[PDB]
Amino acid sequence: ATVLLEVPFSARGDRIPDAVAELRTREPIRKVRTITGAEAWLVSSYALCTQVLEDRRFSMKETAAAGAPRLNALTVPPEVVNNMGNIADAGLRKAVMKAITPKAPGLEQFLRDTANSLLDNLITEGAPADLRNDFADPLATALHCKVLGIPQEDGPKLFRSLSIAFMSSADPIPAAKINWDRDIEYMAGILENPNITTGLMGELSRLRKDPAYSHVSDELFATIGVTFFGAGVISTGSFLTTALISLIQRPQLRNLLHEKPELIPAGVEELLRINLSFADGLPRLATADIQVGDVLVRKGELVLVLLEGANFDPEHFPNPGSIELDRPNPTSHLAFGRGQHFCPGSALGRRHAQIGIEALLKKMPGVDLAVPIDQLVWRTRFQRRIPERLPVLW
Ligand code: HEM
Ligand SMILES: O=C1CN(CCCn2ccnc2)CCN1Cc1ccc(Cl)cc1
Repeated sequence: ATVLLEVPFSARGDRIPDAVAELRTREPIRKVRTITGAEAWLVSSYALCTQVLEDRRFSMKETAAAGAPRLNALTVPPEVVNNMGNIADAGLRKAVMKAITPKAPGLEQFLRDTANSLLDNLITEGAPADLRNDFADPLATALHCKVLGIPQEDGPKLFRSLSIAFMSSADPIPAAKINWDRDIEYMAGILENPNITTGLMGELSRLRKDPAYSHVSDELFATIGVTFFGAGVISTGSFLTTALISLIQRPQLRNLLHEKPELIPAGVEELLRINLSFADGLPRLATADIQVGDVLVRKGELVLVLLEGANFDPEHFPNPGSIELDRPNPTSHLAFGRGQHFCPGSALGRRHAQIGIEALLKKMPGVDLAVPIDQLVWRTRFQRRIPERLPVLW
């Protein structure tokens, strides 16, 4: 006898388990057990993943309901699971979305200058360099301090909450509440701080005092700061880290992108498609009985949308494990989700990665791992797959 198949399958972000393609072929919606002991439906084909993400009867916010089967423990107050919904309801969606585009004057120049300064410091110090802790993550943190309008010197302390905040735990995490409450207090002070006039926090600070927003709660304004910082920093630093591994392991591609940097955007789109940064499927709770493939999902059941299941599906992306810069459907991957909850930071995340890669390849065209790939240490029970350190030479 064997137990019910457990998720997640592997915390390694450098290879996809052969198991995923076997599941997709045999049982593209299959029962699994999560780390909490709950049962869930794991969806692993492009067609069924799209179906789930485009049907709002598979609800994000209802995953926070008391008593529901859970992927993992909440790390925020349950209303924050409906974060973008709350933003929309407050009339703040357009403003938030405008503040987080990479098109603000000087932002791309700031990103480039920051990337180049980080790389120059690594070059001065000498190999080996850690491209996660001393490049990708500080570039993410600096970008988000700029986007938010908060001091660069406050980035590191906000960043250090994230190794706990984005845990994927069976049980509530006491440190997550301590850091959440602290980071909320910080953002509440930022809204009252007259020096903060630019970026997302500067714009929220002004809307807070405008009559059209007089009944929006101060808790929501502070929450938007904490959540956008954390979500953006963890996602962009983690994606860039694991994309650099995929690039370094493909010297022919590295050389092509170094020689023809106009191909970087197509390259980043393929790196997005093959990315294994999300450690778990995206959770949804059924609010009705819904047919998904051969399974009738019942009301109140948990469904997990496996992004790599979709993005490595050969029926949608032929030769899925190969980076091909001339696919006819290049942006049709699910790396930023799909439907109601499609990532509002998608443009910023593309630009962060494009600029970080462009700068790396110009400064370190010989970049290579400085340890055998199997020696990377993959963070466990976390919402992202990331190596603890990424040692390189050049
Ligand atoms: C390469 C970088 C990123 C990746 C791969 C990524 C991926 C995703 C995915 C897959 C979703 C959908 C989640 C779901 O449907 O359950 C999503 C939603 C979200 N992303 Fe990102 N993201 C990135 C960058 C960012 C940035 C830079 C921000 C903010 C500054 C951000 C903020 C959010 C928010 C707030 C949502 C929820 C949207 C809603 O619920 O309507 N992300 N992202
Ligand atoms: O606002 C969101 C959106 N998330 C979408 C999936 C993760 N993600 C992050 C970036 N791109 C995708 C889910 C959770 N929350 C609430 C939340 C955000 C940030 C913190 Cl620090 C605490 C809670």
